[PDB]
Amino acid sequence: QKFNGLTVLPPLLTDEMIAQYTSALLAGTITSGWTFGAGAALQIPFAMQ
Amino acid sequence: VVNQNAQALNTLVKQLSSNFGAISSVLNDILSRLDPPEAEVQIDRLITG
Amino acid sequence: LIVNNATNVVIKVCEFQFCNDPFLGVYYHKNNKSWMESEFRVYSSANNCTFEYVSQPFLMDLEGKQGNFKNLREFVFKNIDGYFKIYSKHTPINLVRDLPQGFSALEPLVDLPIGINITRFQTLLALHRSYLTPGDSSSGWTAGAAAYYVGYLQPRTFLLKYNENGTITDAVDCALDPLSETKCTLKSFTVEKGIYQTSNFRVQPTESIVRFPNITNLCPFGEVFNATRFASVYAWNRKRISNCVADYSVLYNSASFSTFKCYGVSPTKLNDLCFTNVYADSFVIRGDEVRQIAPGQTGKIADYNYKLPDDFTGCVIAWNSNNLDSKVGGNYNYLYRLFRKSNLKPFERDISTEIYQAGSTPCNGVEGFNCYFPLQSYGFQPTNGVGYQPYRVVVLSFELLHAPATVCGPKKSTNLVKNKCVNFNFNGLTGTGVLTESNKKFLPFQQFGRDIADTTDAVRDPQTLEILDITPCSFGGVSVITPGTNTSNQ
Ligand SMILES: *[C@@H]1O[C@H](CO)[C@@H](O)[C@H](O)[C@H]1NC(C)=O
Ligand SMILES: *[C@@H]1O[C@H](CO)[C@@H](O)[C@H](O)[C@H]1NC(C)=O
Ligand SMILES: *[C@@H]1O[C@H](CO)[C@@H](O)[C@H](O)[C@H]1NC(C)=O
Ligand SMILES: *[C@@H]1O[C@H](CO)[C@@H](O)[C@H](O)[C@H]1NC(C)=O
Repeated sequence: QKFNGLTVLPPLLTDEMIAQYTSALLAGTITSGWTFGAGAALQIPFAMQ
Repeated sequence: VVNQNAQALNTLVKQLSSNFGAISSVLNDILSRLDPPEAEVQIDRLITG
Repeated sequence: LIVNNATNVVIKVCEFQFCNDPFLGVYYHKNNKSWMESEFRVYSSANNCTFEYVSQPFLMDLEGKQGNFKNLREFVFKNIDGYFKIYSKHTPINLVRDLPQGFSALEPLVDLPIGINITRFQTLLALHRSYLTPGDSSSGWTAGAAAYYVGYLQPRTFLLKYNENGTITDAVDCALDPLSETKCTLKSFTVEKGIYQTSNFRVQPTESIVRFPNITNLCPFGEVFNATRFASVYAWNRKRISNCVADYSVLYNSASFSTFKCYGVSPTKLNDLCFTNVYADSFVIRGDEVRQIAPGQTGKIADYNYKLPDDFTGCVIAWNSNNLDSKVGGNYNYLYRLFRKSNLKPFERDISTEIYQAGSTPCNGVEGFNCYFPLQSYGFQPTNGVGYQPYRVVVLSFELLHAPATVCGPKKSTNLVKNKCVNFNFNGLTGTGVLTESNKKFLPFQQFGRDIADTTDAVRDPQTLEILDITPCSFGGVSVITPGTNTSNQ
């Protein structure tokens, strides 16, 4: 495809680092509730969440 | 969203074989057969298209 | 010859006779202290002059000293379209011989409009002859100390820097280093730390190769040119020319041509391209009907007679025949159609002798009132005018890359080169790429290969008969990353 000069540049982030961000965001609701994106993380059991 | 880019890229691909009222679709074929003053009328007609 | 004497600068444009070693030399005698020119060995004679000029006086002293120089006359000599442009500057110095690192600009001095052509130049110098030395042409000459630099100017593009008084203060390159191309690209001398795109580079061609098809036969041209009879325009003969080199430089010694016109193709690339299906159509018409042969031009020999196509790409050659196709009573062998129910279409021939029908009264052999015969005789005589004399027109129609190569040029094949991004030609098909060995096979008849782009990518050799792939070596671009013009230049 490249002979006519159609270049495809690869994205800045890989799917492994994107999956590292989605794993951090999934862990933050299961560990700290909602008070971790407005401030520093605070633990809390899930039964009270 | 991938379909629209891949379709539009094949659309730009097919335009390489259009004339625009020219005699050939390959610039080296025009250069091989006729001196450049007697080829500018075909070259500008391929360039605008 | 622009020489600064001890009077003024003399500019003479003559035919001089330069010596084996022309130079100048001034003498310091004992009856004076003035250094006049005594060795004026520059030219032997000044004949046939076209330009002489007068310039402002520049008196000199010419007393040899070995000390440090404290001025610099830097000139740049250009000759674009005859006009000679001089860009002068005077800059003092104080350092030991070398070119200072400072920044000066050169202002243009004069532009001599003479349109001569210059290819060689020689620098005129001077000599010291005194009574401290022998003063002769053996051991009397003394060159003092002098050092001049000669540099060739090449095409270059600079981003100039203009101040508030209009002068040029900084010059930044566009090709010396990647950093200078980036700095001229943004049109600025201050660049921040980050990635930037400049020009994009590809791989260049290295060699070129020929793999033409070999054919020893030479095409028949004996009767295609001078002969003893030619075809009538009413029924024009087509000859099939194939399996032979077709040349055009060698065709200038059979018949003298009065019209050598090639439509659609340069008359200096007939031998540079291999042909396909060469059709020779020879017929004699009248010399005042040469204007009627032309692509997309009507006439009587373009309607009722053979009509050229309106997309024809070929050559038309026709010459005058004085009395070969002419008679003292007139030549009536050659006939032309003068009435038609429906005009003739490209490559159509008429063989009907019917009488043409005009009006209600029927014809076609029921001869009568308004029953004319369209086929008239031309009537060629040598006593007629030159527009009324027979012209043997030979029209050569041919194809280019519409079928396998049958008629080819005289140039021959070269060595087979592989694994390199080289320019190639196959039957006439040109490209640049790496010719790799292929593993896809066509069927025997198939001699090309295309993709979804519709571009060639597999060719069959007319020599070695091997499938070879074509791979361009053009790829990628060039991007650069800088830590900011402040911090450094890496
Ligand atoms: C000496 O000068 C004459 C005239 O210019 C020239 O013909 C001759 O070749 C010169 N000889 C040398 C040594 O150059
Ligand atoms: C100078 O010009 C005249 C007139 O054109 C010519 O006859 C003569 O041969 C020339 N002499 C040369 C070429 O030195
Ligand atoms: C322009 O030349 C004048 C005259 O010497 C000088 O005073 C000035 O500094 C120069 N450039 C400017 C406008 O600063
Ligand atoms: C370069 O950076 C230093 C530190 O920020 C600053 O003081 C200086 O003015 C800068 N110079 C330029 C040319 O921007």
